[PDB]
Parts: sequence; C-alpha cells; structure tokens
Amino acid sequence: SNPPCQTHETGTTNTATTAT
Amino acid sequence: CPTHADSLNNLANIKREQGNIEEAVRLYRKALEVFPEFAAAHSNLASVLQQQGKLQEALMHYKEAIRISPTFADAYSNMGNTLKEMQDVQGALQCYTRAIQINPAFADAHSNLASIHKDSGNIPEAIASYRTALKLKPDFPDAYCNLAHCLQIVCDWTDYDERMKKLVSIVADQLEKNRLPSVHPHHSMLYPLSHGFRKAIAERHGNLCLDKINVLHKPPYEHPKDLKLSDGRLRVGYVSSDFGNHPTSHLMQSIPGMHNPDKFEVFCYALSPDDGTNFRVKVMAEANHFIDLSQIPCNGKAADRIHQDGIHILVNMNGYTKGARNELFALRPAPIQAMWLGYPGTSGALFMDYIITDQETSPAEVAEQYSEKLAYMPHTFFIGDHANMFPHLKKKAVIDFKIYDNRIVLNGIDLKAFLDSLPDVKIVKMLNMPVIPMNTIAEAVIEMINRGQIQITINGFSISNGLATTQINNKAATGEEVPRTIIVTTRSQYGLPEDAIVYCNFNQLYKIDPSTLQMWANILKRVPNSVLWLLRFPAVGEPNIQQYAQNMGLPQNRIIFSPVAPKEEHVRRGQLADVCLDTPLCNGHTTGMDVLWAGTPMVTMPGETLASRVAASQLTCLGCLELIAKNRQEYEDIAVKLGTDLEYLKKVRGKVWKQRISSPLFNTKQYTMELERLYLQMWEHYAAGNKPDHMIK
Ligand SMILES: CC(=O)N[C@@H]1[C@@H](O)[C@H](O)[C@@H](CO)S[C@@H]1OP(=O)(O)OP(=O)(O)OC[C@H]1O[C@@H](n2ccc(=O)[nH]c2=O)[C@H](O)[C@@H]1O
Repeated sequence: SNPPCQTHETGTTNTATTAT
Repeated sequence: CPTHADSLNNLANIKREQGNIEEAVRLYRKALEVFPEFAAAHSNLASVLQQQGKLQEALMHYKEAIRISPTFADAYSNMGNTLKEMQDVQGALQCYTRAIQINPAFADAHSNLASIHKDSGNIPEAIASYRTALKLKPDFPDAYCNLAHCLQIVCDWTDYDERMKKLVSIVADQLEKNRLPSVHPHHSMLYPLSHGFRKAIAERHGNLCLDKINVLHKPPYEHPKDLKLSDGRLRVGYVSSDFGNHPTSHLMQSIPGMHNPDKFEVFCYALSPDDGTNFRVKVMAEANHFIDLSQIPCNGKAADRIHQDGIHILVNMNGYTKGARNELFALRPAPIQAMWLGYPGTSGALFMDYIITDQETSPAEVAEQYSEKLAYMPHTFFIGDHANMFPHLKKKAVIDFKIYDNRIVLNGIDLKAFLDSLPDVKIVKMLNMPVIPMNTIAEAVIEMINRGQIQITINGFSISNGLATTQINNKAATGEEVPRTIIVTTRSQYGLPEDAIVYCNFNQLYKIDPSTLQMWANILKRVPNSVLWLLRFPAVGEPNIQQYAQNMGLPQNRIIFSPVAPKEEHVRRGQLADVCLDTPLCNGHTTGMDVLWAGTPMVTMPGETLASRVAASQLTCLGCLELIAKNRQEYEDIAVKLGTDLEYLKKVRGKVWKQRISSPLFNTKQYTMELERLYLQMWEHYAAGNKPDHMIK
C-alpha cells in the first residue's frame, strides 16, 4: 500500500450566479 | 417582482464576497420569499449554507434549483463541492461531469473536477483539468495555486521562478482584498512568502471555523478554575482524527498510557472511527477515557461533551489537515487550548492559546511567525514510538562477503540467540558488531535473497527476506506488531551499489525544490563513488528529477529510485544508507525520526519556518550538532566529509547508533514527564488569573 501521510483536502471553487 | 428578487439575490452575492455570510443568508431567503421559484437564489443560498456547515440543507436547495432549471450548470458544480466535502467522491464526480457536459467552457467545474483527481492521487489528470480551467479563465487563483501544488508534487519545475512570483502576487492581492487565500496554510511553507503572509493565510482558514460555529449561537462555556472536581488531577484532552494507522499514532501512541495517573487524567477524543488497527486499540486501552467523537458529528454536541468531562487543557493534534474539527476548539470548551505535534505550523487563530514547540524549532526571534504563545519543551517537541514499535532494530549483525556495516544486514529479537549457535562469528569493535563469515549459513541466506525466497530455517530460527514481510506477517509490516523472525536486508534488494556511498532521502518528492537538488548535485560531484537514494513518492516525479539532475551535470545512474514500502521495511532499509540528506525547504519530520532510529546520520540546514527547523531540533536533542549546517556551503561540506572521510563516517554513524538509545530523543517516558511539567506551568499560570504568555522556561 501507499503509506498514510499528513493529508489536506483540496479547496474547491463555488460559483456565484448573478440574476438577470 | 423580477427586479425585486434579482436585486436581493445580487446584493446577497456582494455580501457573501465581503465575508458577511449572515446577511447573505438573510437576503437570499428574502429573495426566495419574494420569488419562490428562483433557481439562482436557491443555488446561491445553498452555497452560503455549505460555508456554514449546513450541508444537507444545502443539497436540498441545490436540487430545488436544478428542478426549476435542469441545465443550471452552476448548481451542479456547486452541489459537487458540497458532496465532496461530505466525502461523497462518486457523487461529486457525477455533478462535475454533468456540469461540464452542460457547459464545456465552465472553468470553475473543470477546476473543481481537478481537485477530485488531485485528492485521488491522479496528479496528471488533475494537472490537465486545472490547465483546461486556466485556458478558459486565465485569472483563476484557485486553479493556478492548486496547479502549482500539483507541479510541486511531481517535481515539475518548468518556469518555477515565475510560478513562485505569481503565487506570492496572488496571495498578496487576496490578503489585501480580504479574501480566503487560494494557497492552503500547510502548502504556504513551500513558497517564498513572508511570515506575515503565512500566518494571515492560516488566520483566514481559522475564520472558516467561526462561520460554522456562529450559527450554533452557543454561549461561552464556564471553565474550571481549580482541580477540586478532579481530585487534584489535571484533565488533559487529546483531540485527533489520527488515532489509528497514521504517522501521528506512530509518534505518540505510547504517551497517553505513560501519563502519571496520580496527577493527570487522560481523555482521548477521536475524530475518526475505529480502523481496527493495533494503534487504535492501544490508545483506547491505555487512555483513562476514550471518546469516539465520530459518533457525534454535531460540533455543538461534541464540544458540549468535552466540556462535561471538565477538560482543563484541550490539545489540537490536527491543525489544518484532513479529519480536523477545529470548530471544537473555536467553541472553547476548555480554558487552555494547545497546538501539539500533528500540525507543523501556526493555526493563526485566536481560539488557540499555545503551540508546544522548543527553542531550536521556534526561537524567540521568529516568534511573530506564530499567533499562539510559545510553549517550550526542554529538548525537542518531536517524539516517536520507534523504541516500542521497532525494538528488533536495536541490534544488528552483518555478513562479510569477503568490513561494511550496511551492505548485508540482519536484525531480530532472537538474533543474539541465533548467533550463539554460530561459533565462527567474529565480533568487530566499532555496543560493537557481530560479523558472520562467508560460510554455509551465510551462503544459504544470500541464496534466499538472490532467489527471492520468502524465508528459510536455520537451527530452528526463521530467517526472513526483508522484501517479503507482508507475506509473513501483515501486522509486523505495518508496525502494529514486532517482527518475530530474523530479517535480512541487503543493498542488492534495492539495486544499491556495493562499493559506494549512499546518500538517502525518503520524503515525499514535494519537499524537493530546484535549489535542493542543485545542492545535492554539488555533493555528489565532490564524492566520486556516491549515489542518491530516493523514493517513487509518487513515481511520476522520477523522470522529472532525473532530467533536472542531468541538466545539473549528474549522470542518470547516480540517482536510484525505490518504491514506497510498508512502515517496518521503510525504517529498516534506512540501515543500508551511509548518510541522509535532509530537505531544507521542508524537513523530514516523521521520516527524520525514522532515519535516525536506523542509526543513519542526517545532514540538515534549518531555515526560519517551523517545518524547516524540525530536523535540527531532532539532531540537537540527539546530540549531533556537527550534522547541523548554518548555510548551504556547510551543508555540502559536512555531507562531502562524511562521504570521503571514511573514519569520520564510522565515528558519526557509531555516535547516532548509540545516542538514539541514550539521548532523550526516543524516550517516550521522559518526554511524557516533561510534557507534564509544561502542562502544569500552563495551568498554574492560568489559575493565577493570567492570560496565556510565553512558557519559555
Ligand atoms: C510537513 C508535514 O506534514 N510534516 C508532518 C509532521 O508535522 C507530523 O508531526 C507527523 C505526524 O502527524 S506527519 C508529517 O511528517 P513527514 O515527516 O512529512 O511525513 P509525511 O506526512 O510525508 O508521512 C510519510 C509517512 O509514510 C511513512 N513511509 C514513508 C516512506 C516509505 O517508503 N514507507 C513508509 O511507510 C513514514 O514513516 C511516515 O509515516
């Protein structure tokens, strides 16, 4: 197996929708 | 009214960007009150709800937006982000790909999809998706900064200098405009950012926790101000998602059981479920109280539980890493809260009072790097359970294929007993070293390795191939149990040369930058018969390292790559190296302890960040100041002297082999005692009615 390491979740980008 | 609802939704978007999430939620809800079938408002509301930790309520509104508008790509992509946070990888994937299917030019969806590939270990696919996102939207901080980390992981250094410039420029612009930086607080240690920038990045990530607990509207907790309720004992709570098979437990699993029960009551709060390993078993059994907070996902109720136990000192072992629930610390269920061991840096957050470190790791002249007050351990804050986990490596013997201490090595609990049956064994003074001559027994052992046999039996003793530990005992390979057999480890197992100096580094490749490889190249050039030993960590980084080394004048055969190994083999095979070359950008931490337990000298050059100073702290505690460089020239000179002056190498290697036992570095009993003295200083200070201050003794 790959050894367990110190891990961090990658941030994602929320999309804000402008109303027209 | 169209205009009315539209204005409410758009103003709420503005409030969201400003960091006023409460007002955003308010405006989104008024928009939906005016116009119930408002798809954009449903999706936008779900986003701020997600940011508030209300994930299930977010999903409901995302689905409502999509029911109203089936081709609403933003809603799919945003919903994917929520599912990803919920650890629903497949669900997140299906949302991202649907969003991209609706709109192939949707840059955000490509970048979000990339994060799934990144966290799955599919770096090439992550890179490709991030590049698609940046092709569609060139100004995209999230995509660029995560792409940069992807490139760091595989050691792609194409335009590295301009990459660093862009990263710093991005962080500066984001901090100025009060945004959450696109650079993760852990990753920030890898880039030439200021200490002020790094601490600010951390601070803003800590602010995310405040957004999640503010909606709970819980009042501040009343804290104990004496030890009366606990019969004079101090109640310490260790909070970690890593009680199980994780480097954290490999370091501190013995510590809860070694606390003095006359003065301390140990509470362990697990943020993860039982993984069925001996690591988890040991902590559950030896802690006075073990609490599975993974059964209590509501942060309000979890913090309530901690408070009901009457915890005096709550210890944060996660920082900004996976499985963390720093919302618990933001609620302050304890009067004293400390960062310890797990996270190599500042929290940047006000809800953390102390960071447990040491004078070597965190000198007072760089104290502005941390938001917490400094709390000094007398030697090093670092610790490992190596003496308990791998005692079979306390002693070793070699086979003389003719004398080397690291070409053909045997280790074992019953090694001494086995050697008693071999009357032709010579004891060479270097504790000294037993040497098996090239006899019948030695030839049988060597035949086993050459033929890839699993194990043989000699005089009743089981002799194991070091490459085959998992086939013999899974628990022994993971470090869950001590190996019972005599294990054989050879340079031939890894394609290492028999008559040359081996410099090693067993860290993930991300810790290597161009400057480090250049420094390593200078060393290899000055030591004719020497190779560099690295890991396929990951394998796709290998051709990159090889290319850059060739460009630096190093032939390809000078660098030897091995696969990552099970825990036990990884520590054990460190014995085959002559010297470890530590990474200055970010030191080996756990891997630093791993190599020193094998008796291998480590050369290091401490920087300014915590992460770049840990190895020097370990070596200072070990008692080998001569292995700590003050600059790059000295780093190279030390390494070259070790590789060319063979008597000096023998002296230094013997020093490490002895002092790993005699120094306090791997002494968990002594560590626990001194940690207890520090806890008491923290308590008395608080109990005297004082706000936290530097406990630098
Ligand atoms: C910079 C940073 O994140 N520092 C953290 C520290 O601050 C924390 O205090 C340490 C405990 O939480 S974790 C971390 O410490 P690091 O030294 O970076 O290790 P990292 O997270 O890459 O893991 C590699 C593992 O694989 C094992 N390993 C390695 C090679 C191998 O072939 N086999 C193997 O089992 C090794 O034994 C390791 O167990």
